[PDB]
Amino acid sequence: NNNIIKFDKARFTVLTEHLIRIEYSETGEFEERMTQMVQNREFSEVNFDIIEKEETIEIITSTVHLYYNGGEFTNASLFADVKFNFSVYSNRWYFGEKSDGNLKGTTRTLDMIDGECPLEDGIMSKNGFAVLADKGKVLTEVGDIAGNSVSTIDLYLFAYGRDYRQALKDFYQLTGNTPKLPRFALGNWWSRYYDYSDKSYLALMDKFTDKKVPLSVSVIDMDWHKVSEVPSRFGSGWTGYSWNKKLFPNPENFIDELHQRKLKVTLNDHPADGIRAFEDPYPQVAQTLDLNTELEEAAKFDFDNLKFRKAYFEEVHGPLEKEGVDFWWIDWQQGAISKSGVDPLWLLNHYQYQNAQKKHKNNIILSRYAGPGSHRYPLGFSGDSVISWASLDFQPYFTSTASNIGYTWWSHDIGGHMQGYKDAELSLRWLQFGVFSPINRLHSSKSEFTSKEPWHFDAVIEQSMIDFLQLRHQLIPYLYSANLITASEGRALVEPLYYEYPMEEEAYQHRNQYLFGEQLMVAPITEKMNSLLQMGSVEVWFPEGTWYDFFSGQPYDGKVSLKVYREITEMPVFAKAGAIIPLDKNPLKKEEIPSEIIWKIFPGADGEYLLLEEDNETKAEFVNGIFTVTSKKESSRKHTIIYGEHEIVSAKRGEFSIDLNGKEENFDWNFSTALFRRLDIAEISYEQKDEILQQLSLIEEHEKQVAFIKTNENQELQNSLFELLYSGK
Amino acid sequence: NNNIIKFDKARFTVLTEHLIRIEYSETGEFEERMTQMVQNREFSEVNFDIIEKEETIEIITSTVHLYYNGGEFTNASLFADVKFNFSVYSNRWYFGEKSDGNLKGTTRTLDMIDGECPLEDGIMSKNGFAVLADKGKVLTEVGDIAGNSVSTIDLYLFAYGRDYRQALKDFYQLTGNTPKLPRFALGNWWSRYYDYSDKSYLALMDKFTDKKVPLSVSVIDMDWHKVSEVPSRFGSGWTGYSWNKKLFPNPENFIDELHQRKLKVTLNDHPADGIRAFEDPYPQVAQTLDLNTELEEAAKFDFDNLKFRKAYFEEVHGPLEKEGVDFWWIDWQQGAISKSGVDPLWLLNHYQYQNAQKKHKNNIILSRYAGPGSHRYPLGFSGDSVISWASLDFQPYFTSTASNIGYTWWSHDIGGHMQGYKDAELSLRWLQFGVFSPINRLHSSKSEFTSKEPWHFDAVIEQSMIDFLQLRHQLIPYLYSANLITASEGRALVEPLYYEYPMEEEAYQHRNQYLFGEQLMVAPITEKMNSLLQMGSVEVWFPEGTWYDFFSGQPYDGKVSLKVYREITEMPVFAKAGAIIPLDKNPLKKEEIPSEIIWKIFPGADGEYLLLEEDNETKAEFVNGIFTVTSKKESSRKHTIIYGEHEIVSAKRGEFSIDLNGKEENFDWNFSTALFRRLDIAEISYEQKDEILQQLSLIEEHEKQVAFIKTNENQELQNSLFELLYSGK
Ligand SMILES: OC[C@H]1O[C@H](O)[C@H](O)[C@@H](O)[C@@H]1O
Ligand SMILES: OC[C@H]1O[C@H](O)[C@H](O)[C@@H](O)[C@@H]1O
Repeated sequence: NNNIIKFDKARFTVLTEHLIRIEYSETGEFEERMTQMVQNREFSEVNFDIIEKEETIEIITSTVHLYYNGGEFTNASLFADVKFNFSVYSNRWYFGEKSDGNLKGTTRTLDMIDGECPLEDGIMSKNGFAVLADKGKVLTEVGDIAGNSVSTIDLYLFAYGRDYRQALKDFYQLTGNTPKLPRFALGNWWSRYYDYSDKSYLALMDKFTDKKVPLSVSVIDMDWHKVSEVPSRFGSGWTGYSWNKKLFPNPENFIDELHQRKLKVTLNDHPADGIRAFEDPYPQVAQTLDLNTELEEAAKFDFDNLKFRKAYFEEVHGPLEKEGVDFWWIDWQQGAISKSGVDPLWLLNHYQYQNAQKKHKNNIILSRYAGPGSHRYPLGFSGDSVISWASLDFQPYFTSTASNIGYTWWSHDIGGHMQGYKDAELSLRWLQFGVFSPINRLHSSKSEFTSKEPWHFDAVIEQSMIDFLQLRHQLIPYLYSANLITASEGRALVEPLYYEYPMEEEAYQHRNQYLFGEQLMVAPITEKMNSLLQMGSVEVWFPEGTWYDFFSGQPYDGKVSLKVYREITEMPVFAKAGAIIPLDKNPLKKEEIPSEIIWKIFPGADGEYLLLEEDNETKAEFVNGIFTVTSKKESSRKHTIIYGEHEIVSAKRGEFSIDLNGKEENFDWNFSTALFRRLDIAEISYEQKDEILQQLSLIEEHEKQVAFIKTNENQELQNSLFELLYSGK
Repeated sequence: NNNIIKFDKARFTVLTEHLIRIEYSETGEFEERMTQMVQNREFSEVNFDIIEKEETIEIITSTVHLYYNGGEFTNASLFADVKFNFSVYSNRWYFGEKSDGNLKGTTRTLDMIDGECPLEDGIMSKNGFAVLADKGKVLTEVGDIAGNSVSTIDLYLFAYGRDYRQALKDFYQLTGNTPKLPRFALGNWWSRYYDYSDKSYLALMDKFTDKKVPLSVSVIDMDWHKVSEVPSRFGSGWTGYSWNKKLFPNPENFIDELHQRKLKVTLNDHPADGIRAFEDPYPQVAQTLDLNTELEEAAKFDFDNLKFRKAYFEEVHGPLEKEGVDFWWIDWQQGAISKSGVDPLWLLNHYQYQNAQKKHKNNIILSRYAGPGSHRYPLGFSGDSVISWASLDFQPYFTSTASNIGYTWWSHDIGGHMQGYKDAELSLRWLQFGVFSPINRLHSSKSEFTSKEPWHFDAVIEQSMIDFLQLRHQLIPYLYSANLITASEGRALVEPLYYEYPMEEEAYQHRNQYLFGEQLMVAPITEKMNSLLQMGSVEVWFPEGTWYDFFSGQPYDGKVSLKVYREITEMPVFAKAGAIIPLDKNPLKKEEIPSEIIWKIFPGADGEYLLLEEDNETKAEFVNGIFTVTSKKESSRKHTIIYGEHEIVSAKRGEFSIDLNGKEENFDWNFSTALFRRLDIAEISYEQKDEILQQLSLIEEHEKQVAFIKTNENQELQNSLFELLYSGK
């Protein structure tokens, strides 16, 4: 109320020093109701100043001057100067105009996208301000669409400068926090647009077990329902709510079998053709909606209609949930048209997410992005990406940049959805990224040739995919703790580099590089390997400090930008001196919570990690070479400790503390072994290999080893040898 | 009043046989006030005819039929047929529609343009008509913005056919003539976006003197004011009105020192962030504008506001003008937004140009183009061109085409502003064009690497730049006389070829070729030299008549299109038989008016030149080999005469006449010397050089010399040798 100012037909609410709501009302009434985007305008009071005259008003905070000259909002009447110097003359917002500096957000979908597509703006800007227009409908108390806002213009001016994390936290306070995911969502999902039988699906699930690949989720795509069995007078088989009985003669029994294998089960739902007269639930729906059954009147999709939504959840989904379906894959691609003006995809995500909470605690959906605030309905489903290096090269940037509009749970089809071209190396690189993405869901097109099964590929590719898929389940504790941090504290699992390093120009120059939780920095390789090196590469920016390759221990002295090379089976993931990462020791075990945690410690500095769980909190501290583990509640959990290289403690129960000062701090990784391996795999001349090995062995001074490699005629081989010299310096 | 016709809600004013004002008024009131564009609708009466019926009206002049069918102006209701056959079916104007043939005009700026950008239409068309919409606000008697015209549509139909010069003269009568420039504007300007001190700036000015480079103007860019010293709470240091005291501890003394060196002084003004609380004039401005100083209320830029404009001119510029600032570089790039709907750049140019007349007679500004009529506020400042061959290749066309909307004083950054790439040959070619452009202002970016100082470059490039910079000061008499002709007679200094040769197709095919005053035709080279020839080239159209290279005397028989080759140190500039060009003999002397004029005469025909000056008129006549000089008033001025090659008279005082009939008419230039030089510099085989020299020396018949060069395997060498044979024919 002191944070509220009316002037002419406008209303201004100073929510934080850095966040102002700006409204216009012809009627003099302004909007207090929630909207599709905004769930909460309750914020603690803040200091600001006002200069009010007859004709004009200026609102002044620590970061912004907002001016209003009266009348209708125009670029001339409503504008703001930030109190920052990030630019020479892009420090002014004008109503209705775009400025430079927006770091972007996300978009609905990657359907049919081969590589890059345009993104919407987010709330983050290098120049320190962004405007988020609220164009949505108002809600009722219980979250039904109520109609048009009486605030016919309703904007949020963000003026956080480059405090991106606080901008995002306050956005979550305005639009509501992301809910907690359930632990099962963070495991591997299996999916394929393939007409499995109950028998061939269970045989595939048992082959995953036999192949030592853990799964959390069993997706059944659209061939679960009638497709070619649909008479053409009704249109296509794309939408379906009736089991194909040939393939699934006893659905509940099939779902019981997946449940006995400790899998959660989801079905594809294409809702757009509604419930037509051939469907199994049609007689019930027709009775509830008073349809003309002798004229075979369809229950057309209509999520604006309360009776339709009830029949959809109770009489269409209800019978399938009773057969054991755990959650819904909402797969909408049929446009944004409704008589209400609300995007049907928005109505589906909002209502289905709420309905999912009835059957299961912290339940999810799987659906496309439905605009600002739709993070309240995880998980994101990016859809029909084209299978290409260009698509993979876009995806890490896409994923990290989405955190800028608070949409932090994108599930991409890992390996790409459709079209494009076969390349087992592309499939393996894509799975490496997926394992270090918010969700790891293997999925593919209707092709006989696009299965993401590891054993589709040669023995090298298969073993590497199996190792990465196991690593995903090892990461579930770290992922689930970051998930609770997203839900409780408004911090993204995947952050662009500029969230941690806002003032470092290099944090804006590595689009595909990101922080993954608080302990790991990932630089996926998204380019086909150089056949002369038998290695792929990516330019990595190393922030100030000592960094270790998470897998090898190879060290890097920051701050530096350095091209790094990896075999197709290895991924650039880095941890700082002092990093502590927990890993499940038993990733193949079907355990609700890990019976055994490996604490992986990176030497050379202090650190700590807080492991949040369903029913506990465990703190791991590393302070002057003393490692301590405590928990809120006690348990039988057995702790394993790995300090750099060496397993120090194995399966020790309860709370404890152990001194690692005089333990071996150094990893195995050495310049000589790594040099030999890189030269050995290279498809270069044996004379060159022999000369490089002899000269780098005989030349003692680091500066002369570098001078030697600088004479090499292969420019990319120079860069690979320079990486090793830089790490071995 | 007889030249005025009302019909339905329309008003038509026949201003010339070739110019009709077309107005629409809902209210039946039509607009008599001046607008931002139009200063004068007083024109002498002309004959025309009217066919008026109940429903329709036709106005008939010597060149156009204008029809109006009544009602609202639409493409169907308002249209015109020209009485010309320049096209088969583009001879009709339709209201609101574009036709072919417009020869274009100019645009606001070359900021961030690498090469070509789109231009606005001008008033010139190959098909003989153009419409100039007046969309501006009305003015008061004294030239303040009065608001919206009551003529809610106000157009000028030009139907001059290809009498382009008369179209432009009548446009100047409608919109007001260009003012006279002061003589100092036509000299060399020094500018660099560089943080000079008072000491390093004067040392640079004294280095120009020592290097024999004359300057008229000393520009001080934005580092004159506080930049990094501005607290970030106020935004950037881009706008500033406070001297940086480290660099300029005594500003008035520094400006007195430039004034003692006979330089005019301008400062960069970035007006867009107005006068903020840290500035030195802020306490005065705050008092005048009743600002809240304890809340550090900014005097935001507002040129719609009379009190703001007064405080800006009196309390912000005023104290700097008293320190000695001669005129203002208005450097606006922050958009076209104002509550009035008037472009802030327009308000700045109109008001600053008027305010500049208080301190100095015929004073100037330096600012971007602000639309039709803004020629009333010279000089044009094109801004942040990209440093490239593509940008230089665009600039002569840009400059000549601007005359088509009467904007004849463009000042380009000579050598290009920013980004792009280093090439000393590009810098030298750019300076050659600049010397033959309306204004010769050297300027460059904030780079340590972009200085336009001649001694930045090697000895060859340096000497050539020094020779061109001296030539600019030799040209000041010719430039200042053309300036008075622009102001008094509405003729551009720089004309496209089609102004003189409207019916010659070739005058439309040499975009970069132009007339420079009445005596010189310029074809700048704007392409990197061919390294095999060690020469650059340009295709020149030579109109009917005998033409001489202005520098060498090399002759050309028109009419012909011919590729001409020059070393990087030489520029294609041509004069007709009979041409008389005055040159200052003492370009390095700091003389208000030249004490000594060289009259350079090209033989083979009669001619004359009228030298207009501040306080005199001198006529030079060349009639059957008799050269006479007379003046309105007498003086001590000493005249030197150069007839072709030879200095005939040296430093002869007062009026006189001398017979040159039996003086040597022929220049030195000869085929043999020129051939030897071209072969000698070429990076071709010595066997080829030897064979070409021997064959062209031994073959006597011109047609067989041409047949010989036609067999040469080097196509561009053929063209170079053909130029020499054509000149030596
Ligand atoms: O259900 C069949 C297919 O439908 C749509 O194209 C989905 O976006 C895709 O994920 C799915 O495999
Ligand atoms: O004042 C610094 C710079 O500002 C703008 O970019 C001007 O257009 C340029 O001419 C100047 O050097």
